[PDB]
Amino acid sequence: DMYIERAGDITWEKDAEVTGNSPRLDVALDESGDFSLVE
Amino acid sequence: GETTDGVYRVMTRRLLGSTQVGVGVMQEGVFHTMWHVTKGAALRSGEGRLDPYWGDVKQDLVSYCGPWKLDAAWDGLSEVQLLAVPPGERAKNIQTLPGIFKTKDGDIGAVALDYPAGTSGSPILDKCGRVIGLYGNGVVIKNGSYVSAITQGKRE
Ligand SMILES: O=C1CCN(c2ccccn2)CC1
Repeated sequence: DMYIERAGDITWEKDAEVTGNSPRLDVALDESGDFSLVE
Repeated sequence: GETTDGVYRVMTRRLLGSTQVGVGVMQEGVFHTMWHVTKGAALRSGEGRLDPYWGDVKQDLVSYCGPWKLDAAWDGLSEVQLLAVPPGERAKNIQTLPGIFKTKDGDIGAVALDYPAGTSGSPILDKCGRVIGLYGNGVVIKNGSYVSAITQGKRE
């Protein structure tokens, strides 16, 4: 039995930590909603 | 139940203790999450019940109480923020420049950030605070790192 609990407002934060790269990938999406890499 | 707009954890007491299985967004009286988080099951909010209204396994999305309301889109150029809500941890914003998933049916923004599985459904936002999609359906790339699509629904 699943339940929900509030965790916060949805707002942009000035000076949030900035990280992560920006890869460009060829991918395929199957009927079950799974992504896979195309090589 | 609580109907205030914002980000929510999705919990279950079926397993050991209270376990966070995902996250979602309440907007315009509709609860939005990824299909793999709830598998389309009903949800509780206090003493109230939220019933599924629309869902699609291939898009990996589900809405409760009404139709999908989120329609903002990544502009393809700017940094966005993941409003990560990890299990047992405070909601925290992380800013990043999305990458791209190129598919036979068009290109989708993607965020290269890894969190515990129960973080699925966390919203990705633009500079106006609009939700441009949900985090949690992605792929593991060559060097072993995780990249999530920015998954967005259609507002009819
Ligand atoms: O919300 C999440 C679900 C997907 N997940 C994964 C999946 C495979 C490898 C690494 N992280 C990140 C967290």
